[PDB]
Amino acid sequence: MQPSFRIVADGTDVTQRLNDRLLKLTLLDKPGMESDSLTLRIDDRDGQVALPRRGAVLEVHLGYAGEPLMRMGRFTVDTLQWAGPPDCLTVTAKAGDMRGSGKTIRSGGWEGTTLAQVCRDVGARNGWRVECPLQVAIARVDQVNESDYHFVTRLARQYDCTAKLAEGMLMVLPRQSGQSATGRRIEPLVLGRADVGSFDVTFDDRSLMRTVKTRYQLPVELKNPKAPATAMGEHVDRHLYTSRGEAEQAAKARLASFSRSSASVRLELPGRGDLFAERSLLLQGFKAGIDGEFLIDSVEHTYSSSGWTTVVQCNGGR
Amino acid sequence: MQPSFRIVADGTDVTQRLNDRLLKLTLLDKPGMESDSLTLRIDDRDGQVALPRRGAVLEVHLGYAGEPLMRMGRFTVDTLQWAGPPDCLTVTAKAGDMRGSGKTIRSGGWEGTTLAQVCRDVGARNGWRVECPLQVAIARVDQVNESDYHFVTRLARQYDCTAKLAEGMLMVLPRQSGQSATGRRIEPLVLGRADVGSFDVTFDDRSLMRTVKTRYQLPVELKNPKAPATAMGEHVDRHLYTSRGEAEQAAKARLASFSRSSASVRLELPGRGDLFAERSLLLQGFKAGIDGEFLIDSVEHTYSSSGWTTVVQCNGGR
Amino acid sequence: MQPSFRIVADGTDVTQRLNDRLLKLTLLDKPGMESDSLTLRIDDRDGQVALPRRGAVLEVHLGYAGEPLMRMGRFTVDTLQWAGPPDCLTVTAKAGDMRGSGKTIRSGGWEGTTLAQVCRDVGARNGWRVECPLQVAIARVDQVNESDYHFVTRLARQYDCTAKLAEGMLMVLPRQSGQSATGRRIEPLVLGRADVGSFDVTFDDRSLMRTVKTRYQLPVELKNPKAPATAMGEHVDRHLYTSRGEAEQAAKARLASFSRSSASVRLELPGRGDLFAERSLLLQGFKAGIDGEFLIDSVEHTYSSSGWTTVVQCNGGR
Repeated sequence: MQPSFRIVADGTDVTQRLNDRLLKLTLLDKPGMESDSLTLRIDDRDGQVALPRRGAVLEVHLGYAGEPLMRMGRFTVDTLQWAGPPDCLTVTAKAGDMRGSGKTIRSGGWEGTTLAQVCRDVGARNGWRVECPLQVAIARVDQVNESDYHFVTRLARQYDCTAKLAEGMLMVLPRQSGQSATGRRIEPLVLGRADVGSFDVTFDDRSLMRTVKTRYQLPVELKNPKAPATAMGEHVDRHLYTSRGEAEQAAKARLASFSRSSASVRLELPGRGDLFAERSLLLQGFKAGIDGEFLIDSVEHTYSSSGWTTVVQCNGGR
Repeated sequence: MQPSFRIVADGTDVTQRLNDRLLKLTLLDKPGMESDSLTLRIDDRDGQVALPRRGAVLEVHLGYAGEPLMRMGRFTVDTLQWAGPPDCLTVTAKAGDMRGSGKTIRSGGWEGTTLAQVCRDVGARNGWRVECPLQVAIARVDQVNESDYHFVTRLARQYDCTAKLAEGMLMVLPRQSGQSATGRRIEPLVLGRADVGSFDVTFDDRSLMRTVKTRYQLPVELKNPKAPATAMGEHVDRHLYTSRGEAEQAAKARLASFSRSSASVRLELPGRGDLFAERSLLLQGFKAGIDGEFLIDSVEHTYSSSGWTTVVQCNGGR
Repeated sequence: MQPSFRIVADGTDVTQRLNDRLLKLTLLDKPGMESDSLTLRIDDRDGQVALPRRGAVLEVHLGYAGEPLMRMGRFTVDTLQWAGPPDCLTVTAKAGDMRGSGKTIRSGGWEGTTLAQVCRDVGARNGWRVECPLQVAIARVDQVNESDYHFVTRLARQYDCTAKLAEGMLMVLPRQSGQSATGRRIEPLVLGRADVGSFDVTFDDRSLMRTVKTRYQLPVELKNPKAPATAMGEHVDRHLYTSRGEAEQAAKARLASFSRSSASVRLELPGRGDLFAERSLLLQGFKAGIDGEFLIDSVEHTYSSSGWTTVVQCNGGR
């Protein structure tokens, strides 16, 4: 049991003095509303570590000494702090390598003959946009007049692409891939009582759907699902906004976002590195209404003076 | 001095093992924005308490052993949690018995010949709506074109019925009764120094009205009160939204909601159970500008390993 | 080293018993969104200090005993609290003397021939408005149709005058003067390592502009700056709202509000009283990318049982 780390800087970030002078770490794997985020805390002997390149690519490997290190991601430095008497730092770093916190704010609008989530990310984001090679494997028949009027281009994925017209979208910024949820890639795990430090296995019935109904064009109708993984309920009818042709099948989007809050674990673990936001967990060795699949929201790998606390949050993956 | 409790489950919630395995409690009596809320914390001897019926009616009685227990309310379980090493629970439960967190989201719109707060709750909520037998004793002449366009039916009480067109409304979800404030029922009390644990007797002059002026139909006028329980002020003119015929007398609504923040106590007590959100307090035994009536906002009855902390918050009841 | 204080009440607030019975203090010097704020904490020997005049003018002097006291400001009491067993108070007080938390809510609209920030504060706020003698030294050619439709008159400075059409505005409520930033008055200082208790020297690249582009009238164009004190960037294009003639030069407003978050120190000091929101700091004796000018956001002078903690926050003053 001995954690180690390899911070590949690919240049003159610091002259590999980060191996000597770390104090803590955090990580994330967030599909929702944010990217990943390194944190560093670096000593000073009255000034030894210069302010690094704000926009330097960092490659991070974690794991134990005497074991092969896991793929952890690649990062680019955005924000920097300092401290008082101990002279700390917080060299934080976000996901995208070729584009970090710059050159992503070129927006526009699309025409009617644009197949959505093909002509939005595969066919539109390759012409020097937010993050180029990310793709969506949804290729449904979409010939609706659709455009971003004026949205921030990382909120333009949210107001029209990957939250409202999601139908389960991930928009995970690292590794340049925004997929859907419910397990596009075959990765199971097994957890028990003899692995886990703590829990928060919550449940909500404020956010139970029983039906999901949407809105259509004015010349206004609705198409609904009738079993949101529950048979104990009869009727719930909720509406937020209108639509033209997008919510003809995007009632499946609200099947997720209310039932993702229906069951949510938050369990702490010592260091594995076998934990990502696209993998499902089989929480074995628990009580009656807990055992089952859970899609992992976020994994928070940390160093400290204590070790690893890889906090894993999840949603109800049915 | 010995607190006791009777949790009547009226079914197979748990087989009365809750009498053996509690750890804490909370309660509320909230007129504003929420219902009441039980909390429970229940042991596990590596799994003894199964996950209860999410929607089981619970009747709660509190008080001391050797005294008659007080009416505390009836509750239906919505949310459930867990914990780490000690294996806790939070079996929380909201107000309404026949309708808890389900089957309340059927909305609609009304016509012009609808007397407001009679044809809204007495004459509209009896046809299988949010919570059926709750009534409003305001029967004023209201022949205005009024309708909910699309509101959540518990926010439809707030955006159009019991906050904007309130004139003092309570909308207290337990016991199926949403009344007005300023004491429709004759219940006084007396408190002193020898009863109370702590205080927070706040005051605000950021939210002092001196007049209250509203808006009318376009073919726009205003009718105002000139003494919001103060004579030290001269002029304050505030407007938020327009109205058709509702704010002809709903300038009395803003007389409350700014002067409810004018004086607000928050005093802790040991266990009584004689404290509800509809009762006025006479805080005797205090300083000069404190003694007087106070309508109770919320009462928070708790168990612990310490005992009772019945936190009582109030507003300025003039 | 002995802090002293002179609370000039100019009347029968308390009979100078505040010199005997204080416990703590806070102050502010906030240009943004708030005024200054005293706090007091006053003992009770079961009731000795009556509730003071809510609207009594207080003059505050601070500094050390044996030194001339500094100008700290004048204040008017608004909010009051109490406490539990120790019987505290929080006699808080805001900036304006002639107008505190009252008689400031008279609004209106202006015509086309109104030179902005002359006919808005110098030529409009002298007719019994929010705070009378405050002035703006910006006298640019503004013949645009401009009016407040219905804004709160302290938000009417924010939605149209000193945040959106700011171009660096301060709107500092004490001493009746709302100026622009970037040092209209010649006041430098020098700080080092041997003066300062702690730090938070943050940086942000989420809020870096590279260009700043605005919007115009419909018969829509843009005029932009191309160097927001950076040469490491190439293109950032951000838009929020349209304009008629105001954002012809108000692209300089967004040059500040994004680069004010680009560098932000927050350093604690023992008591000086030589620190105001309009003064620039020269943080000497530090590392490479820290040394330079910093416009002070806010100074927080406090008493305690420990002494002074004059927390000084700043922005990047280029």
